[PDB]
Amino acid sequence: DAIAIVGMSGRYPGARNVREYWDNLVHARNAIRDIPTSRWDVDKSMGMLDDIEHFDPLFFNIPPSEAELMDPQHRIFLQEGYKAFEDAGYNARTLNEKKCGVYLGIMSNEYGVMLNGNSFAIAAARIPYFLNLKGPAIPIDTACSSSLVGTHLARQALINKEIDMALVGGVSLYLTPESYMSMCEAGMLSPDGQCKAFDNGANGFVPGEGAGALVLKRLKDAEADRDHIYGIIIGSGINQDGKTNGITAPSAKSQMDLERDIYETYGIHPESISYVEMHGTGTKQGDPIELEALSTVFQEKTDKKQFCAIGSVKSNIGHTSAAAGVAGVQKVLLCMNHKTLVPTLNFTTPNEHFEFEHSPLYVNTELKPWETADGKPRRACVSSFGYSGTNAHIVIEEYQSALFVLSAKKEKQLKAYAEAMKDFVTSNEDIDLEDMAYTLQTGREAMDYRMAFLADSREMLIKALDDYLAEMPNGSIFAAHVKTKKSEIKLFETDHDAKALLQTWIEKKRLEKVAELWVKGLQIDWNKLYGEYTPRRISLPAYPFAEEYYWLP
Amino acid sequence: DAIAIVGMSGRYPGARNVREYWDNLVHARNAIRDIPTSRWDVDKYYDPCKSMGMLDDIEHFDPLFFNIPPSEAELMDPQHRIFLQEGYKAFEDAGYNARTLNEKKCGVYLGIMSNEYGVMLNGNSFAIAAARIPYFLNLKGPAIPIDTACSSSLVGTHLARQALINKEIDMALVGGVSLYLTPESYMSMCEAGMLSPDGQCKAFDNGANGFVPGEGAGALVLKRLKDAEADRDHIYGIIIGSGINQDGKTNGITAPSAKSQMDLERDIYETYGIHPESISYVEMHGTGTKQGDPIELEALSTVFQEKTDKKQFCAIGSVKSNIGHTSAAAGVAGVQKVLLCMNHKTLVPTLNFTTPNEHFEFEHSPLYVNTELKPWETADGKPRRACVSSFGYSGTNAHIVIEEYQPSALFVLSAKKEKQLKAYAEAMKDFVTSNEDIDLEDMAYTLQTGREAMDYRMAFLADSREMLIKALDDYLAEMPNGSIFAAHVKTKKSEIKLFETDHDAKALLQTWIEKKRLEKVAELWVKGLQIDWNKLYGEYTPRRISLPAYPFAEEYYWLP
Repeated sequence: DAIAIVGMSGRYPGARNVREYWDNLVHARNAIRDIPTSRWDVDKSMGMLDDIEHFDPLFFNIPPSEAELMDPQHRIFLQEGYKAFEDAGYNARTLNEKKCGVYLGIMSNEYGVMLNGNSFAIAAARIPYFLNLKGPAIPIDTACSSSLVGTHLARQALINKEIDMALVGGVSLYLTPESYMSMCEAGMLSPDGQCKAFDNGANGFVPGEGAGALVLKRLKDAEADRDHIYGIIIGSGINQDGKTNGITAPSAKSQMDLERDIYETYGIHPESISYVEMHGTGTKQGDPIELEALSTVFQEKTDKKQFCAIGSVKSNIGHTSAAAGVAGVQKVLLCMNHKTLVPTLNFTTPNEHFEFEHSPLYVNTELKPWETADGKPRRACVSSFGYSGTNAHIVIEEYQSALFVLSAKKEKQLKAYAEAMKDFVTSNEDIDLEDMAYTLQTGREAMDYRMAFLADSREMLIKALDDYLAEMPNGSIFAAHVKTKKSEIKLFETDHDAKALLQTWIEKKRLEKVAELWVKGLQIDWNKLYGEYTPRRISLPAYPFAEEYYWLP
Repeated sequence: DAIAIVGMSGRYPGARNVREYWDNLVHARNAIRDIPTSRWDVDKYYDPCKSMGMLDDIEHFDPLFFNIPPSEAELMDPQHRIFLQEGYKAFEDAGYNARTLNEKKCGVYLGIMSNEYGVMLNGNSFAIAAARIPYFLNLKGPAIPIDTACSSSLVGTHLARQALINKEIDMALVGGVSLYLTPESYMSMCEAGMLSPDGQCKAFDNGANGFVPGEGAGALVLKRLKDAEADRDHIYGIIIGSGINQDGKTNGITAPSAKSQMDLERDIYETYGIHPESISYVEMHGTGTKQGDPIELEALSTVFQEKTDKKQFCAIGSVKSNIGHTSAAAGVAGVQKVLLCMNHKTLVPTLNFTTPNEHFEFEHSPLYVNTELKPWETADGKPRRACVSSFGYSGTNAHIVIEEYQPSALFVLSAKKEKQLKAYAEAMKDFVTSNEDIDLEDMAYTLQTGREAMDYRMAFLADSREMLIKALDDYLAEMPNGSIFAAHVKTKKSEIKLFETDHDAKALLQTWIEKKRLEKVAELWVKGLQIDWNKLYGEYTPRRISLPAYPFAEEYYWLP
């Protein structure tokens, strides 16, 4: 049937994460910059990631020596990948031995070249190795479409019950000038440094850097396991251009067959589709072909006009390549979650080679509410098309006193988390405090350095985090390093009347005591904290990895 | 349901093709050589592997055939170029040509794990490697390159299986390709303690050192069994079950996991109702590796033992003993071995085996090493079955189960250049020479309907293997006074316009065709006339068969 997306993480130009991403999208920010010479001398535009050299090897039991040898593409994805699980509320313990498939979009070995265990195959495998997953682990280079092709394959394997969970994602970095030479020599890029999407000034695209992940499961299982659900995937498909005028030329016929075959197969009526995140690289001849192809397929089922919005996040962040599909799928899910459409940039004059007026589609350039008729759930398409000629298209449909614990592998980070949660609670005025504390309990691995506290208000919660921060609270915050406190807890770990006493406090909602013990290292069955009403797992910020610098040895 | 394999092509160390492969396998030949310095100076780096299973002439390509500018060919990874060739030929093996293939939902799944050649340079993505063939023949299935390292070609096989079953594609081309062009690659593997100092994959042996690198390129055409019987293709075997998974956390990323192997193998049989007793051979991963071998063995053995007390009934073997570790191409070379054994009802030796691995006791096992050329016997009327295993150093494993499948003429040839047409003729001669029992109708039917009619043609009649061979000889020596027809199509447009346009002429041809006047049809065909070969057959139509495929120009391309 359908495929629930139950977790996400992302890192794009000018977004450290999915949140910042969505803030930027709403404020129609353009993240393209000039290429500094820290990267390379231009003696010129790129959507860039900051601090690409940064990694927390120790967290992943990697020797810092080996980290210099790792493609940063591997390292960054390893991080976002991990965090995506944490977003969904999953941790290593829960993930151990899962039939979780990993499908990793990736199309460059630049860093391995500059070297004068870096296979794609290994890149994919890092995460299963780390968290002991058992689904297949596969890297997809279909160039531009890589992350959406992986999404399709993940969809198929879930449906066909070969796996029970999937992690899909993509990652692209542009580390060497050689890569741009390749693309400039082949007349692909814009001299303006812009993906002028749908515009009649469409020059070419501007390279983007990126890394993104999605956790996927079968919708049945997701509702059952009470995960939170960003959206669902109701149809996907892939195919080829075939013989086109040059290997990297697109094929309108392939786009139409693809799009048509999908809707037909999955009983989707183009009228139901209100937005479409286009491939839309801002490319001279590409743009109008994509447009016409889609428009036409829509027109085969419906006379209705100007009802489907269109947009491309490449206008915002450039061409994020292997990561393109996943960044687009994320855009859409976020628009859905906020019932809000947002601007596609760089559009003044419609492409001359397509007349919009009589089209089912319209460019949407305004921040506005995403309205739906009836009680009919929103639906949108994401497209991605490779310069190799392998295309992918999917259709998403919208879905429909507490005890706060944190931990980390090092004290420095535990603070950083704390700072993360504070900024998160600060910025989210309406948080369900039970939900949050439930997530921190059951949806995060209990690491060696801990802290905990009680609160029954957003206010009291924040002033707990503040207190912890410069450590000056009235007094009601517990904090321990687990390895110094083994003997303060052996009792509860072994004596059967002690075990029974704890289960009495837990059972008697005596949280100050439970919090004491938990920080010291005691394993707490968090379920005994809840009788009739159990809360829900939610999206919270994920592990704030050490920002340690690794590059060539 | 099941998945028919309907075409194959292959190029491995000491086999220019699938036929040579099978000759070697039967004569238990070892193709490992010392690495000459045409490749690279082993002496310059050697210190305590100087062995490699190699392909010859890796620099050779026929760009013009694929409408590629010879300039661009120097820029192509030879891995791309070789696969592009074997890939094409695999289609031709099955009896398919461009015309027939145009616009097919045909998926391509290409195993590939190295960009060595792109590194020495300074349109060489994996993504493009895969895409070459769909671009060339206008296929519309997705085109996807798989790097799961060792297991790449078998993983692609699984994904192709799934897409066919799920009716997302109607045909699939799976394959793999590995070359070892630089010493840097061996340094990587030697430094990580992977290779044998002996230059051998001593498979299952207690002297198991490590593996020896292999080079290779292989393809399989796959379709849904229903469609294959319907379209009357020839069928090497069928795939009745496949699966993939991960090691997970093992002692080091590249260590294997017996638990993953067992779950994989067990889950497959369980899902597809396969009883280990039914399995008479298993082409193992069997890289000849110190700790890998016994784990693989135990894992399989155990799973077999969970369903059956029976003993010494399953043969095992690894073609890496014969040809080395062909890497991305490993799975496809193994699948091909098996299909050939099936076709000949013949098992063959796995090499380099004197003493069983100490860490596994065979005696009480369902399995046995088979070292002898012998008949592959089956009980009842029960079709043979075998497994192929492949396990990546990345940790993504794949395992499939194949089951055996139980079911005056006018000879035309053409090519894009005269030189090659002759080569083709030499190929067919050697093929007919070597196959005493060929059905001559089948063959001529295949040449008619299963090969694209290219610009340089020749044709002739024959009703005997003898007369057929003499024809080819005559054509080759240039002598018949004769029988044979032969034309370059572009010089002969006006000799045929008549039959192309006048409706009573068209009708006259259809009178000769219809009246089995073959000398006349052959005349016209060589000159360029399009002949509806079906009108040649009334009640009884012949079958397409495996014949040799296009003998590509052997033109040399390397760094510019």
